[PDB]
Amino acid sequence: MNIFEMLRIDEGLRLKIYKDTEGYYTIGIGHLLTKSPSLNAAKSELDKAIGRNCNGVITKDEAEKLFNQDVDAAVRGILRNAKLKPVYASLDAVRRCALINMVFQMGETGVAGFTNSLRMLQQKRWDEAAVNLAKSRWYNQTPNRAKRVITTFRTGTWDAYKNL
Ligand SMILES: [Cl-]
Ligand SMILES: [Cl-]
Repeated sequence: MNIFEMLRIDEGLRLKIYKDTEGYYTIGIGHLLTKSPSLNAAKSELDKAIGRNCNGVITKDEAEKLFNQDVDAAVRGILRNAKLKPVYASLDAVRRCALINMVFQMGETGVAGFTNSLRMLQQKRWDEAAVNLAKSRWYNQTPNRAKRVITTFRTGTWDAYKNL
């Protein structure tokens, strides 16, 4: 299992513009287009992202290219983040993937605000970090996904994704 396979499971793949869990225009493998309520705004952003007139739809290759870009960006973003870098550096491989997953979903800014959880992961207090992570809007709004990521941080294994 790897970060791509993990996010592919959590985000799914849609070749046509769609609304994410928060109602925002997205496409491909969880690639957010805009928070704006306008579908045209979304269509515009899409064309600009792909470099062609797509009229709301892309190919699997295009979706995967966006995905490659997005994962790269999340990692690099973590590495540039003063608050995130040290946590990421302290974690083992599997757990680093859980952190990337969150940053992919909420942005570096959002993740950076889980201060207490972050310190717990740095101190390797797995069970405590897991309880803290769950006391969040994130957990209440997307519980199934949040549970998979939290189990990953808790165990350092891929069990939560095994059989999906
Ligand atoms: Cl809460
Ligand atoms: Cl969910």
